Amino acid sequence: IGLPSINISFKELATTVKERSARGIIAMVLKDAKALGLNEIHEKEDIPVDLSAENKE
Amino acid sequence: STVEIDFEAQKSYLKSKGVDLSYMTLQEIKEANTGSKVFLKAKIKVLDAMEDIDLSIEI
Amino acid sequence: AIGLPSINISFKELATTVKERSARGIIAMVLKDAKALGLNEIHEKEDIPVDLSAENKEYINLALMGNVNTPNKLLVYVIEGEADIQTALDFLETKEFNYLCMPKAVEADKTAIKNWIIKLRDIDKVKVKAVLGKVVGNHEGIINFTTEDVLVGEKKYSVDEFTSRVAGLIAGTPLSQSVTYTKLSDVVDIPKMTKVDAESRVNKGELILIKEAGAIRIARGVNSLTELTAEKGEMFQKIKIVDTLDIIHSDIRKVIIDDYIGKVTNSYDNKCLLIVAIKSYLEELEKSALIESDSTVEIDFEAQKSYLKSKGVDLSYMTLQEIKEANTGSKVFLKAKIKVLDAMEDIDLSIEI
Amino acid sequence: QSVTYTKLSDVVDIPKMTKVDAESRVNKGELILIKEAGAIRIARGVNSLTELTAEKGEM
Amino acid sequence: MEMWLRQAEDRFRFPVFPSSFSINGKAAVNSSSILKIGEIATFGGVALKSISISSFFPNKDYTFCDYTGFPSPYDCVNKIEKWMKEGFILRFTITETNINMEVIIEGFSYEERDGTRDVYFTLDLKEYKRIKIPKV
Amino acid sequence: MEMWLRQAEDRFRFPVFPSSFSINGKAAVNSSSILKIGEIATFGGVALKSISISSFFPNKDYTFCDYTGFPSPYDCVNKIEKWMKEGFILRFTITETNINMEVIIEGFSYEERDGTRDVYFTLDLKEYKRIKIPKVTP
Amino acid sequence: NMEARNVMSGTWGELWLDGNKVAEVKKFQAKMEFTKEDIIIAGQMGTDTKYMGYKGKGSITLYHVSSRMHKLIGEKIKRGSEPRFVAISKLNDPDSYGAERIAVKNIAFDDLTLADWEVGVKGEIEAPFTFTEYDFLDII
Amino acid sequence: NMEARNVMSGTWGELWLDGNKVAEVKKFQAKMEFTKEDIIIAGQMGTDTKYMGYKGKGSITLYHVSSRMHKLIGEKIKRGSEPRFVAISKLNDPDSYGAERIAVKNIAFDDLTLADWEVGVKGEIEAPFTFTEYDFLDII
Amino acid sequence: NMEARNVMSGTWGELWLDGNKVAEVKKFQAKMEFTKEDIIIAGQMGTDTKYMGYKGKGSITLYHVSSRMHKLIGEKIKRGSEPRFVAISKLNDPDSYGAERIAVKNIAFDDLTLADWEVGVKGEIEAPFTFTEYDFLDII
Repeated sequence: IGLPSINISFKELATTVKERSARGIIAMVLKDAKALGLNEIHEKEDIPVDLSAENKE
Repeated sequence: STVEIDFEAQKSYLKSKGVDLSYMTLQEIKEANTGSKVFLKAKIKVLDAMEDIDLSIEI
Repeated sequence: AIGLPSINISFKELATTVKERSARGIIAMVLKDAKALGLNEIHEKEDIPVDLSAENKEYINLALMGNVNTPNKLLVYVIEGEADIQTALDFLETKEFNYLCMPKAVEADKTAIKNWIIKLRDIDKVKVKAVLGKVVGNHEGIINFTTEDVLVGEKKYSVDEFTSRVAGLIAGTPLSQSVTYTKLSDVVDIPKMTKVDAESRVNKGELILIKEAGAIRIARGVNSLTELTAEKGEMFQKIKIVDTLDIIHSDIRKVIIDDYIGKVTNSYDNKCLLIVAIKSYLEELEKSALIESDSTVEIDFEAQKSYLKSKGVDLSYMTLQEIKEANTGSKVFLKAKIKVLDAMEDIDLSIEI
Repeated sequence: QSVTYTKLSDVVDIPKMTKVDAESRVNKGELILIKEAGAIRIARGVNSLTELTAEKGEM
Repeated sequence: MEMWLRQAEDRFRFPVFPSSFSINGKAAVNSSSILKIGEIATFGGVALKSISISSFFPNKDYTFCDYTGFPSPYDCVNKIEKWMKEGFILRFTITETNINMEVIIEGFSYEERDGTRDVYFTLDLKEYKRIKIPKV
Repeated sequence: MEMWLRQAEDRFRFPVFPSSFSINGKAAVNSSSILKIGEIATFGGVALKSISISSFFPNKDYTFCDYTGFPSPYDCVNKIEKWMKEGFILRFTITETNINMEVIIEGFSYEERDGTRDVYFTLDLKEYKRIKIPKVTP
Repeated sequence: NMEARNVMSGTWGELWLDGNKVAEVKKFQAKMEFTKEDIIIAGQMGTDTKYMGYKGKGSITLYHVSSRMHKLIGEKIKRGSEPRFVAISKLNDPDSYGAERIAVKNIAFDDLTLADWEVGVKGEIEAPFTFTEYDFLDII
Repeated sequence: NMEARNVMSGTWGELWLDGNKVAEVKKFQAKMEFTKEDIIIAGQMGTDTKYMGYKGKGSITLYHVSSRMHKLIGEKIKRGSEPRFVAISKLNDPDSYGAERIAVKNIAFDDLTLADWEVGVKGEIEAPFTFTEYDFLDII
Repeated sequence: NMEARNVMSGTWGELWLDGNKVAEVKKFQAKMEFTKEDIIIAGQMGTDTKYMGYKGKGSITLYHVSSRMHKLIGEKIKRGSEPRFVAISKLNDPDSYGAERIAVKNIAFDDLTLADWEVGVKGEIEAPFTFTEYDFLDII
């Protein structure tokens, strides 16, 4: 707990991602040297950095 | 907010006093004599004032 | 003592311009003298301290002149020649102002001021600016004025001496305008420079005086920033945009501190009250030509979700209304959208036959 | 209400202090005076408790 | 839209925009009567446009005012009355329309009629054309 | 505000302030024409202002009266009628405004129309101007 | 201090019309109305009034047991004369403080009912009027 | 917070008229009305207002136990003067937070009732008025 | 598909007036009215319309527990200033889909009630107004 924080930030406009769905689960089987086992991907930005570029695409 | 008889503390006290707690109904334990002691418990909630604010502005 | 009835007459100068009422227009000047040795607040010409050197008097008079409005106030910090600039800077950190100028400054003094401005603006989140002569700052908080000789009346002023006039000029113009093509009636002539020279200087992020359309005026209102990233676009190179952003920041901070910090419990209803107040201020700015017509203020949903996740609350069971209205413990998250207007400075004509 | 950010009109000056030092002092459990928003005001309304147990908590 | 009256660099902007405005234009037509055919007509020239404005000068900062910083009601009255007295040639413009022309003031009437100290006025303007004298 | 009519040191103040007041001003614009161009106009000087006032003279002390001590209705009528008859030059002023000028009376009408014995009136005033007299050169 | 018994009951009223007692009276009204003019002054927010004049209005209601109104009016209206009447009303509740007797003078009636009957309904007469002045004989 | 006990009951009202307590009062009203002027600007869709002036209105209702109003007015209206009155109203409910005392000044009445009775009906008086100014003595 | 439970009950409303919660509120109205002009064309039978402008109207009703409106207005109307207010109304029925929160801005009240009481009747206050703009904070 520090001093009271009152920060106003200015940033550029960001793109709007598409809305989510309450139904529909997809399972993909991939083959890569590292990052083995099950993985959970809720948002598009979050992909393991270890994976290959083709798997990411 | 709630106020209520403390069952667990009364049960522990009765056990400490050495009474036979087996074959006793929950109502029997709740209303059992406990000398000059009273066990109670409660629950409340309190708020805090504004002290930190974040305002992100897109230009 | 009660005396005979009388008529009392006093004489004053007629100034057409009217002093600006906003918090902007407060100029801070640092001048080294061996006599005064203190701080003074100058609201008009008649309250300039006596026994101050005529040279510093001429600098103060240059600063007191404005473009369309006169500066709201002046802060003059008198420093001994042996005394360090760091003491003046440390004293000035507490006070509030818009622009800082130093008519007499060595390269070491200039770099100290530049570093101080960078540190205050980026780390401590204090919005201040400086006008300096021949300083490559590469920052939105530094205004780089590079014109060697300015001849007014019968005397010649150096590049550093005219920064007081420049600061008064910037602090005297309204935010609906821009300083570009503002003409100075006082200046008589300036050293000759070719058009390609002026263009190259402007591309480097310098504020210069040029002769155009039968008058002497400034070329363009740009600051020192030259290298642009994704975070800082081309809009941060303009003086007017940065000034508007700083005004918005200061006003919203004043409202929040005056009316809500420590006086109001942190519940959803009070958050709605605060949102209404901020939207009211933004609409006040919309009625003036400062920003665009449609603006929005809202609760930041993602920030609240992240805070609740960090605290460890189970977000899967609750619904969106419960996420919005959940208790946060003395913290508020908001977001807003604005668009800032710019002055017109170019004309594109498409002529048909 | 809380005493956070309440300004003292009678106080005219205090010794110079930096932001980092003030933050560390507040983290150590002190109530201090500070210069902010063109006045002198209480930085924060915390007491001297610094060691938190499982049942005590930050509140 | 905004309304301006300007005399060289001296400019005045009306604080409350009126409820309506209308421009009047006419042309002259000369008629003759010829035996056993009837009436005939020919074009004779166009007349000067006229425009009339009704509004009030507020005594306080209202929500519906165009801007902030306007002078007192009687300051506005004095300025416009001086312009009418000397017969200055002024420029009258309404933004976002085709109305931008040189005019001269024909009439000015003002009144107070309630407890607010606002001044209601009516201003009559007429288009101005300069005559060209040829030389050789 | 207050309304005053003064002749030299003889001052009169109206007991009841009217419901409204208005100043009328005009400028003379000469009209001509030019062949194949149409109508043209020139400036021909400013005209004298005018104002008209409507109120009543109370026959008793009212709560809305400006002050106490005013004369009877027909005393006020007689005073104003005498001033209009002799063609005096007067000074007319409304306080807290810009109306302060010399006038001459053009019309005065009064009437009674109810059971209160109050006298309602209408007064028409016209602005007065003086021309400077030439001086022989030294 | 006020008691419930001091409220005057209308069953104890009485009416005299042109000097003859009217035993079939049902109700009696008489009221004076004042006319006002609004006063508005430039520069002041408040609005005031002054009195201009007054007028009198009222009405009577009777059980229909005879042709009293026709005999009272007769041909006076038809012949072009202008008939006027005097009415005296008394209200004397035994439980009240005292009696209240008023004389209403210079009465001009508004209409005349010749016939108004319906099967299964008992008959009544209504007679509005206007007047100019009044006198008080007993004050409670 | 609000309790149902805090709502003021009108039985706890009191009225003074011209300095004398009126024990037979039934209801009392007093209200200020504001005059507005519509503002319409060419090129703008919305409509705004500005205040022009104000006026005061109200009324009193009493049980008929005496001739209070006739004594109060008397011959003042007939002779041609301009009578004005001052009224004071109080509302002091024991279960509410406090009292409320207001002085209503410069009162002019609208009419005067001489007789209004009917067989089998208890009598009442209604008296509307207008006023110009007011003062608050006790606030809540 | 609609359920009976989804209809909002008015007992769950809340009002803020100038930043203060009003616990004695009884009802709240706010409506925007559009002005139309009829378009008629020679040779065609049908009649059409175009919009001209809009105006805002509303009202509030309160239980009489204190003198809130007088303190809110004060002498601002009498002194000739032009006071304006902001109101926020919330409607949150637990059985509905969600909440509905609106901010009503630039409010000008129409009158002020000083006293309105009657023996045997509980007190209430009614306050109509006009406004110019609004914002939506929560949409259901």
